[PDB]
Amino acid sequence: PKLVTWMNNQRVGELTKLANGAHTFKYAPEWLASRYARPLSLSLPLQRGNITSDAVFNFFDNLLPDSPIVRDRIVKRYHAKSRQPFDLLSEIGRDSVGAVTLIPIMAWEKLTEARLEEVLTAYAQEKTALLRIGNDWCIPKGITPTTHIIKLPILSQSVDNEYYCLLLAKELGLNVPDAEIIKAGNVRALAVERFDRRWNARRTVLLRLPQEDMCQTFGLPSSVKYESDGGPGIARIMAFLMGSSEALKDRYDFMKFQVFQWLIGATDGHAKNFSVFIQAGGSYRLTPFYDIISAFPVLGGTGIHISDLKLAMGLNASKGKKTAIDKIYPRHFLATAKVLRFPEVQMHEILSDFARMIPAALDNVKTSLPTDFPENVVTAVESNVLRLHGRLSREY
Ligand SMILES: [Cl-]
Repeated sequence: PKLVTWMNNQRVGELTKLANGAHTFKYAPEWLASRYARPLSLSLPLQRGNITSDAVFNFFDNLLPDSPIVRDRIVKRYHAKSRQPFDLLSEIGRDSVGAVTLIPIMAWEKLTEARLEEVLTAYAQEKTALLRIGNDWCIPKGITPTTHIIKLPILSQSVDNEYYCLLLAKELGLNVPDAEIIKAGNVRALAVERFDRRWNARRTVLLRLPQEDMCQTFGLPSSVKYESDGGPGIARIMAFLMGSSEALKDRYDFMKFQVFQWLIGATDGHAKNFSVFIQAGGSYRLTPFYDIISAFPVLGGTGIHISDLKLAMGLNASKGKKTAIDKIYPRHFLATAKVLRFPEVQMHEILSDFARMIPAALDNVKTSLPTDFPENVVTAVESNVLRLHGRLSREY
């Protein structure tokens, strides 16, 4: 009951699943010997002995979708031995988030539009991935990696929503992946460029880059990804970012992203929505932001009010925490920066920058929207962002 763990062409170690169900991991000697060795996770530090803490199971479980519905689909798809994580990874672990390849050259298969449509229809929001070669979507062969995360609509306009949000984030200076709306027959999907992949200079090899999300970095199960369930919030992440190889930048970017989520009404920014690259030696830094969706297009859809929108990670408030997007003003971000030791001049710069740049960014994003982009999505997001933006322009 072993799965060999590879990081590209280098053997990292082995995941073992004992008869009693316990999961253990052991690094390979040749891996530990490298002066450039790095751990699979900050929660699984380099060592010679077997690692038996719950961090092993949690780390691997976090590589799989959180929804039980999606896991049942996976079992069905590959007739997986069971619903267990070790068994699921035995079927789909060749290409995962980050660089972890789990096994029990460069080549691919180009897909036609008809074939691409069929592949995507198969995919409780289960995402998949494909390899882009030129202007064609492809299925990679063997251990050849994918280059894009493909998402289908959830929120029937979630593909368009996320596309818009990623464009706006990029226009406002945030580190986010590029994405494109793809159409195959009657399917409309979002193809997000992966930042855990990098082509070599000659484009003959596509490499995987190690990364892990915040639940993984802290050894936590996906079940506590939300702060209300005991998961990490702004304080814990900002404290963690102090050890980043890019601390100043990462803390600034993370705080800027909290202001951005507020402006765009992104209510689902839980711990698994943030990740770090694990670099040679074991150092780490923040990866780009991702899985960005605005709740504004859902307003009025049934009964959901703007007063019902809450940030997943709350800010400081005089009497506790501040979570309602509609009640948040610059003073909450400034109070938060203070207790977290995030330079006030920097928080001001972040607020000032959004104050003068938002109006132009909203107009600029429109040119990158396809002709069939849904106007209701633009109106709902643009109108609500401008309403909140007024609170910044009034002080900054
Ligand atoms: Cl509040």
